[PDB]
Amino acid sequence: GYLQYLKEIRRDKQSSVMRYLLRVRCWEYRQNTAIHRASGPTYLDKARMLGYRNIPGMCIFRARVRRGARPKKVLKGNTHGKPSKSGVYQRKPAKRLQAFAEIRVGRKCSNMRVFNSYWVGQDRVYKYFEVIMVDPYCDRIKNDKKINWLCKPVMKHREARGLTNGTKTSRGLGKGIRYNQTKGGSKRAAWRNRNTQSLRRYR
Amino acid sequence: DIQLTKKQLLSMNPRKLTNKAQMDTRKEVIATRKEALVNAIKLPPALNQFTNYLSEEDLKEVSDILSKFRPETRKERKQRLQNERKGPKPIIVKQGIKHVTKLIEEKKAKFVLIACDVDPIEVVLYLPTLCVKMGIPYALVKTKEDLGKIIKKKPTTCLCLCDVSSDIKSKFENVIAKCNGQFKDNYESAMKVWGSPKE
Amino acid sequence: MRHSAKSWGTGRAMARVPRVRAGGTRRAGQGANANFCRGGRMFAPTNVNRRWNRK
Amino acid sequence: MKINKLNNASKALSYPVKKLAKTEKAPLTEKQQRSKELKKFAMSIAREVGGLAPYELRATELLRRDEDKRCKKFMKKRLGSLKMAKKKIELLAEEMR
RNA sequence: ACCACACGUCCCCGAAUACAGCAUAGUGCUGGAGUACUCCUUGGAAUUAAGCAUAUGAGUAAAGGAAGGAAAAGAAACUAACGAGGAUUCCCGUAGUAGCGGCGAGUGAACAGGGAACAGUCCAACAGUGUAAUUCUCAAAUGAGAAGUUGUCAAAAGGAAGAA
RNA sequence: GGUAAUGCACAGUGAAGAGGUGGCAGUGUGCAUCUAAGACUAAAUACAACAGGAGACCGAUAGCAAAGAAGUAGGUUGACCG
RNA sequence: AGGCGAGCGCCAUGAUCAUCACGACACACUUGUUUAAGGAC
Repeated sequence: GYLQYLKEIRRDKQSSVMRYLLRVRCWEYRQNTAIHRASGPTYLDKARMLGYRNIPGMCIFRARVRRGARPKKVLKGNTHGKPSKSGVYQRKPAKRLQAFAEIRVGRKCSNMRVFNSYWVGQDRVYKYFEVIMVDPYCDRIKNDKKINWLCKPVMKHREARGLTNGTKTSRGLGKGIRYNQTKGGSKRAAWRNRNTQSLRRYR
Repeated sequence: DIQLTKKQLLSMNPRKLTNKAQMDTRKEVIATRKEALVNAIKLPPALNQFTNYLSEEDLKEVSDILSKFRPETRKERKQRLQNERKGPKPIIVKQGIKHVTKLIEEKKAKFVLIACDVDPIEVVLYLPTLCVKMGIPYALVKTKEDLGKIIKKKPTTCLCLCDVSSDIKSKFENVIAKCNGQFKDNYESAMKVWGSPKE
Repeated sequence: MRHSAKSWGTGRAMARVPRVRAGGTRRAGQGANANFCRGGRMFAPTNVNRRWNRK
Repeated sequence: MKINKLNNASKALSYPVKKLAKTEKAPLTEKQQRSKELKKFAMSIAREVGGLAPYELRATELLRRDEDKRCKKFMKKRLGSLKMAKKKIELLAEEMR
């Protein structure tokens, strides 16, 4: 079917047709304001894996992020302490650049829930992403059977608590001996379980 | 208020329009400057295909055949279902990318029309190569609206036909021969020439 | 241990106990945190971790 | 200390069970075959529409000059894995033939 | 008389708004307060090494963002090499062990074995073509219009128990 | 803790449809076990304000700072202090 | 595929890929010369 052909072309990022399209689109994205609404998804296959349908009460927004590492916020390089903690540059953020895009779109579109996000381009200065949003106060959505779950009160601000596809990846969750640092639920949950003194009745 | 000239719009820097009042102008600056850029640079062979399309004369000829196989409206559909089944299986023209690609793959389709002005283009990009491999004839049309008018409904990406009534067969065969000339017969040569900047 | 207190140090002809920072009340300059002070903290405060039962 | 008393030879012994043979799953139904065919077909069309990438061109050029060991080193540095390099060389070779 | 349960009335300032951002066919929604406990970032020094610079205190304090009566996690791209087991969380335990460390001071997990409680499922890939069968609005007793082919649409009432 | 890289990032580079792992770097080859890059999930677990019940606890210089109109009388230019 | 000194290195010129200056255009980028000027610096 049709969605298979699109997958194979979207994967060939150094084909002549894809180099053409990436160049023209990345030009346009930078002429626009830093967060803006899109007419529809740039990639139909990718948006549909992640749960988009063309029904009322769903939207695509597009966001840009500046590239490279993030320096320490100190004046004149003065850190008032020990020399091993005096480095300013070559310090890399804990979260992906994608996570910043999701966090900023959620502030602007405060009446809606952030579902999922994907990559759409890069250049020397910026990296560009599309975010899928849903409106929980909409009659069409309240009566759906596939995304009606987003209306549960616990689903407010998923992006702020590291629950979305872009924000989750820095937590270090997984199964097996390679992820012992998160047994319990999180890094801090593991810390508590390891740094507690248990004092029974008969002892 | 005032319509700006082409010269003005090409002069303005979009990043310096910032107020809520100015947003419509920002949109127009971007639209015009994009056109100038696309005309300046070379197109790869596959994208260059969608620059070649039927004349308004041929479009008339084709539409004047196809219009006789119009799909049912909801009013018609209701009536049909109150009545009993009668007569032979109808011939109807078919619509939408998902169904069309299935019929090409099953080798059911017999002739296909495709629209050029589609964004993003990656939706239709592969159709000519698939048509050439299955050996099905096709033709390209300028706008999605040209197709909508044939079937008396909303614009679409492509239309398809899988059967021929004997009444129409003579005209049909002639049309296919015209199309093969402009499109399918020329394919292997086309896939090697890059689109020139435009004069 | 609630109050804001600090020692006055030597040179004032007073014992170097911590004292309460205040003004406008008779509480100014009184002796704060130690076990030998009125309203101060007890020696070795009693605590829930004691072993209550026996085997 | 109740550790390290047996020799390695006696630790290797085992109880004599009766085994069950594995149920082989070799039959592939008609519909599964068509499914696989269509996927492989789609992969052709992409290559036809968009062509080869820059390092694939450079690689194939070296293969014409019989620069086999240069091509090997080049591909290792591009893809990371010596296994991926060995596979991609074999696919490129077959394309040229 | 007076009391107890509910309702009616409820001045001015304050998010304080005749506003800002944003969605729908339309109605609208967010903002401030609280934050003991839970999740996500950012990130010290006193102190110990009888000095001190790696290390320690500590991913702790402080500062920011966010939610609920709990929160997070969760059904193996998992362990194991036995004659093997089988989601997540919690308790007893392996263990002050294997190891990390100016191999100094000091740091430091996992499977097993015994229990508490137990439950599994969805989307994409992949929707009737002898007709979008789908959602909404107004009318009407059968018509007009909006969304949608860049793909909509995959079914049950129902009950006596249990607790405060 | 993770030791010739346990996890997370940034820049270059960038796959295959078949891939991932088996606590010491590399190359080859059988064998065992799984299926990442989309989502949901009860019970068993943690702890303020407010309410109720108990105690080998304290008894007006004690016990919460506060057993009365107590965060009150009163004080700082102010943050805050009492 | 040519030529020199008791197949060697040395001297000729002919095909194959990058590549450093120099030109001449306009599309990224720059500037209130802005219905404009620069320019792959």
